[PDB]
Amino acid sequence: ALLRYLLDK
Amino acid sequence: LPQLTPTLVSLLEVIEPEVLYAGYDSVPDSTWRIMTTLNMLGGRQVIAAVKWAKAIPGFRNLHLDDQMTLLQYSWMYLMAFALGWRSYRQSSANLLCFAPDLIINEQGMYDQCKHMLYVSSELHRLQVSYEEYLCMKTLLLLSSVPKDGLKSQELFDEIRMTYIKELGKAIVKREGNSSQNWQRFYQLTKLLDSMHEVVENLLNYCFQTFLDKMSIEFPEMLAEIITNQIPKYSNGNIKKLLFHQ
Ligand SMILES: COc1ccc(F)cc1C(C)(C)C[C@@](O)(CNc1cc(C)cc2c1cnn2-c1cccc(C(=O)N2CCC[C@@H]2C(N)=O)c1)C(F)(F)F
Repeated sequence: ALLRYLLDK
Repeated sequence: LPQLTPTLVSLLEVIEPEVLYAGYDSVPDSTWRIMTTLNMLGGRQVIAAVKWAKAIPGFRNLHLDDQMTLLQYSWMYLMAFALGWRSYRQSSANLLCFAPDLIINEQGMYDQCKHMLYVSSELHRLQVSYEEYLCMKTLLLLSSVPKDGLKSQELFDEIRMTYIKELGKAIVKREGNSSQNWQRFYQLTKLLDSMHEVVENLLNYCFQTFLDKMSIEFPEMLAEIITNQIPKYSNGNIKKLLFHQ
């Protein structure tokens, strides 16, 4: 999720 | 005039993350805070690593799940390598240059310091250039895949094979002596393979510290990636791509 958000920026 | 037309390497050159600082010269030199700082620093670099990743041409076209997997698979490779390269350049394969404000002499971290210093000296020995290093480092991002395969697998292998040719061109742009090129390709890609074995010894220590912890401070980004990979590593769902199979 943390990684997920960062990739989806 | 056509130096305007950017190559793939000049692109890789301009997305390399900026140097990060442990924020570290209280003052006493304890296990806990040095480890804690390294944890905190590893978080920021993983965070760096992602922005970097998301700039690598081809890394976009792959599936979001495919993007996560590769970062969770390669994060320790990228750090191990980067550290090596910096220790190589800043101190001729002799010191452990984590950041300008954190230069670790040997000393714990035996298995770590040894294995980490190996990488660095190998770079020192081969006298790897910066373009070489950039291609090689991108390749490490693409070093491992799930055994059930990436969603955008067919695409993945297309891009990875492209970035090999680039490490090829880096060697060629360096000189192009003779079979000297062949031998260089051999030795460089061999080094990349040894990375698999180095990261493993580093990944376990990292888990051992994470689990056997006793108390030690860890950042969000690493905790997740760690907690999320332990079952992946533990079950063998990883397939290490090597150059010399
Ligand atoms: C790994 O197990 C250990 C082994 C020995 C130890 F002393 C301690 C550990 C711990 C597990 C306890 C703690 C760690 O903090 C270790 N930290 C680091 C390990 C490594 C291998 C490199 C590290 C750090 C912290 N910075 N760099 C570093 C140095 C240079 C570059 C980079 C880096 O990322 N670049 C590649 C992608 C972006 C950035 C760059 N663009 O150049 C990272 C923990 F990784 F978080 F787990």
